[PDB]
Amino acid sequence: FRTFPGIPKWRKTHLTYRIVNYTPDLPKDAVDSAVEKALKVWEEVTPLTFSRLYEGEADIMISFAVREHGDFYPFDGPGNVLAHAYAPGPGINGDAHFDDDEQWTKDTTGTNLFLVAAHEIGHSLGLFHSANTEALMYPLLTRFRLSQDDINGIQSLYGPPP
Ligand SMILES: [Ca+2]
Ligand SMILES: [Ca+2]
Ligand SMILES: [Ca+2]
Ligand SMILES: [Zn+2]
Ligand SMILES: [Zn+2]
Repeated sequence: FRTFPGIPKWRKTHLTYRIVNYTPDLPKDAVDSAVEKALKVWEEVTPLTFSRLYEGEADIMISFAVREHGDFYPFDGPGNVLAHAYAPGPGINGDAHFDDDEQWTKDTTGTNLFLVAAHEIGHSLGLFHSANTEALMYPLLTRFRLSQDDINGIQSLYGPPP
């Protein structure tokens, strides 16, 4: 596993998230479900806990965007970059943006929202890319399981569950 330079990590255990907008590709409940599941992946193996906001600034602001979207890193159309997320910290830090030029799906027929959200939330929590090909944090459904490498890395930052 890898962390970010200077090892930025959240200094508190309870983090908020907010789903700022919704893709046309999926029912809203499928977006909410995929996000909740993605957060749970990491909650299960650390002392981190999460709660959702519907107004104000949550630590992890989640949104869908296309091309230029209010930051220095425009998305690139279909394929290639699927989403991006910022390392822990204030403001834009922690936030996760999903390219709506992808076709987000609940299954594997398009780009699976849950898998990509789980990987991006890893970044939001302070893990950079792993060298292990089976890790969620490697740049790349019934068989999904967080790898030990991912657990080792997230626990290196936040410890194991109490
Ligand atoms: Ca933030
Ligand atoms: Ca793209
Ligand atoms: Ca789309
Ligand atoms: Zn962005
Ligand atoms: Zn990544």
